[PDB]
Amino acid sequence: PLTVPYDLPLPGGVMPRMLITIMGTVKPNANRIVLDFRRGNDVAFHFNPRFNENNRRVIVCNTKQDNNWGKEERQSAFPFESGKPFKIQVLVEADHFKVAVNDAHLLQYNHRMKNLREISQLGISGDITLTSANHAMI
Ligand SMILES: OC[C@H]1O[C@@H](S[C@@H]2O[C@H](CO)[C@H](O)[C@H](n3cc(-c4cccc(F)c4)nn3)[C@H]2O)[C@H](O)[C@@H](n2cc(-c3cccc(F)c3)nn2)[C@H]1O
Ligand SMILES: [Cl-]
Repeated sequence: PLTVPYDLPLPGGVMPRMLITIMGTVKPNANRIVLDFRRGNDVAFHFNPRFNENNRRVIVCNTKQDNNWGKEERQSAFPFESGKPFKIQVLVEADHFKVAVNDAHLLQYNHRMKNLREISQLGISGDITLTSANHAMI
């Protein structure tokens, strides 16, 4: 029963073997979900499921620097469903972020902003109810 948008502190930034876990329910008639791994006002990793982009479901990933978006990465595999519970797991590794949804691998996003110690906040927003958010070293 967390309030969305929710800011999860990542003190000391991210590092290899850090695992972030987000639990919630997609609202009925959802349009999008956003997880923003922020470096101050910049976004090192934007993970953005879209439920109705031109009548299709897609995952868009990108990086924002100085208010401008970089080149998009796109994935047709879409494990979310309107009205249903979900579990997002983000594993940080030396070269990328690895994302799994409902315990199944979804995608990898290579680090563009390499100073991992400065990625100190995760913003969770969009058309969801949020149950829990945590991070641990595994
Ligand atoms: O890159 C990632 C960004 O994407 C843009 S949408 C982007 O806009 C571009 C404008 O030039 C293009 O239109 C681009 N595009 C679409 C197509 C295309 C081509 C063919 C068919 C078809 F279908 C589609 N080609 N190119 C769009 O993806 C979102 O607004 C933005 N964002 C989202 C949020 C945000 C939202 C909610 C909460 C929150 F916290 C943040 N805050 N910023 C972020 O997610
Ligand atoms: Cl969109």
